[PDB]
Order: sequence, then C-alpha cells, then structure tokens
Amino acid sequence: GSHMEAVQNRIVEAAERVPGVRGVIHLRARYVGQDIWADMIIGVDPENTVEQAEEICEAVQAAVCGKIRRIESLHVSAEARE
Amino acid sequence: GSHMEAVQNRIVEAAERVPGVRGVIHLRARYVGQDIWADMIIGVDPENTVEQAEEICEAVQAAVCGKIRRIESLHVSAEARE
Ligand SMILES: [Cl-]
Repeated sequence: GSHMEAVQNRIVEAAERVPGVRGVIHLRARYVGQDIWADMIIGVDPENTVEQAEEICEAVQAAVCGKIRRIESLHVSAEARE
Repeated sequence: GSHMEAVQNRIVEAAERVPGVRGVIHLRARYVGQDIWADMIIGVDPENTVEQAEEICEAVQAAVCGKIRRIESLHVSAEARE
C-alpha cells in the first residue's frame, strides 16, 4: 500500500473538510476483500458538547463514505484537541 | 472497469464543482500503465469570453489533477452549453 496510502490520504482529506474536525488523530484502514474497513479518531473543540461531538463524528462518517465508495465500514470517535 | 468507472465518476464530480462548468459533455480516460490519461470536454456559458473559457478549462485541469493522483495527463476543452 501502494493502493492503500492513496485511500488513506483521501480519507483524511475528506474528514478534515467536515465542520468541527480538528485533525485526524488516528486512522487504521484495512482491506476486507476489495472493500475498506476503517477506524478513525478525530479531534474536536473541548468545549463542544458530547451531543455536538457525536454529530461531527456522524458527519465525518457520511462525508468519508460518500467520497470513498470502497469503504464499507467506518467507525469514528472523537477526542478533545486544542 | 470496474476500477475505471469509479475513477471516471471522480473526474466528473471534480470537474462539475469548478466555477463555470456546465456539465461534462465528454470524458475518455485510459490506463497508461498504472497512470490515467484523459481527454474531457466541458460545457460553459456561451456568453463567457474565450479567455474566461480557457481559464475554466485550466481550473478544471488543476482541480481534477489535484483530486485524482493517478491522472498524469488531462486535456480539457470547452463548448457553449445552455
Ligand atoms: Cl483502484
């Protein structure tokens, strides 16, 4: 990977463009057949509510899955950053 | 393709998001090794100047090449639409 680094670059870029994301802290992506399954942690504003942070995570899931068709599973969690 | 239809979808989407593009009229993409070479026609406003249309074409080239790393050659021309 090769194939995978270009997919990981697209995942990070997609995520970082979602309102309220303060960087991708962690991303692990793996092939399951031809499909990608991935697990991500994003940074968020410490003073966002838990509800808002969950909304940002959901918006990242939608953006990333929408942009990268091969992704068939994506978990997104959040940590306070900056 | 398989591989290629997903690349063509990304090309069209990238192009259509550039200011002043009125649809992708034509796209031919081919693999040269692992690289993509492509030829595209976009629609533009008939009342744009030739200079403006050339600027839109150049902006499409930049956007598409920037978004799809495997593309190593992209020609973009314009036709009046709508
Ligand atoms: Cl591919």
